[PDB]
Amino acid sequence: MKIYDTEGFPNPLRVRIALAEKGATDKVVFVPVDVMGGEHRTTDFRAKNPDATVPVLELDDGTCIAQCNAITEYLDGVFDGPSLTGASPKERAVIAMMNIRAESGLMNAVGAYFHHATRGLGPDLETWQCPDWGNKQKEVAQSTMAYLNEVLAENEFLAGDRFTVADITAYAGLVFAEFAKVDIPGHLDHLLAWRARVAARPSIT
Amino acid sequence: MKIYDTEGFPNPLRVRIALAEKGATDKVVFVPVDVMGGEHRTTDFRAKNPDATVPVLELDDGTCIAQCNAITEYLDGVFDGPSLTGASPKERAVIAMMNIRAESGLMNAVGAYFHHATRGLGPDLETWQCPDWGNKQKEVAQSTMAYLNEVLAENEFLAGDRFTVADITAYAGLVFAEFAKVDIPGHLDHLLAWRARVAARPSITGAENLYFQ
Repeated sequence: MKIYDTEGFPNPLRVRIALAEKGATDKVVFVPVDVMGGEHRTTDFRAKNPDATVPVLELDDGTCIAQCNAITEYLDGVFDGPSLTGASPKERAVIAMMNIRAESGLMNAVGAYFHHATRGLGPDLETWQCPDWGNKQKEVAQSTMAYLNEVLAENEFLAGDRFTVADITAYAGLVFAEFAKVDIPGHLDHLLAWRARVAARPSIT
Repeated sequence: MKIYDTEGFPNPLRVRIALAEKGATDKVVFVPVDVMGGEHRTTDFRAKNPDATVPVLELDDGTCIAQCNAITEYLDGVFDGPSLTGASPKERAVIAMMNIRAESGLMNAVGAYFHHATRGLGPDLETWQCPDWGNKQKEVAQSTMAYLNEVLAENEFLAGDRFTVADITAYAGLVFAEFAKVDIPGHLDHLLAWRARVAARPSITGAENLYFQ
């Protein structure tokens, strides 16, 4: 197993947290990809991943899996320990639902603000920008923060009483929010308490 | 099991196709939701689904599952027959990857065009638009069609040799593209051949039109 990624980027972070949760950090080789230098856009990399994104998981049979959720699915399945994606149809459905609320409402909404409404990665990489869309997505991010705060008033973690991929996604979303200077409203006590608990997990520290 | 949905909308279609594939249509009670009248946006409905979307799958214990992929996960898991979401870690991962390419690149891309760059559902429902985004997303949709055509040259279905959720998502995306008047380039022979074979499946009526009033 090889993971092609870029240290310091939030999607690669998600996969590194998942891998640590599965106790499998040492079971992969990490291969740096120079995103800032456009390596992810080259024809060699596009052959692995037509999305031209990092991270990419490449198996020993040449299969290349892209996207955080798909990668987490694989890692969750082949390694033991608690189930990040769920162990029954109900649990898998609930986790999936909550993970997508985090991903679309926070992670990708902050992303859209960063990449569209700020300089983002600079003009070489941000080849078309729509700042109106980006600024709206910052609002979506903040409304999602408030929703997750409500969930976390009644639940230890996003999907119930156990840590799952939904928590990893939301956590990375908050880290990304801070980097992008999207304010996390200070009255969201439950979200902030959950954040400190998650940040203290050994997979993240 | 209850499914709250709206005939003629493409995300409800995806769930109805998956239910039929799992041979479970008769296990659910369908409850109509009047999206054109704003029912999905009310307080009662938002308590079931804070996303304010259809379809919503309400289990007998009251658990409400929203989003097509989560609902499909539930249905694929509980019922037997072929595995729409995969039966090994590698297959699950490949199907997920292809399903998200179809969903983000085609289904949601056509959706963004429709709701942002056209009149969409009309001004009572389309409360804010960003037409520049919508137009960019039509381009994304057409690029995705070309990509799927290349996949389908080498694979019978999107994820390999079996029909999966990825095919459902892509099929609904093409139906949506036609409704929205996003042209499917006529030279994409593999995509078109796949589409005809999918449409003929007994889970898919083939008559089914998207529509709203």
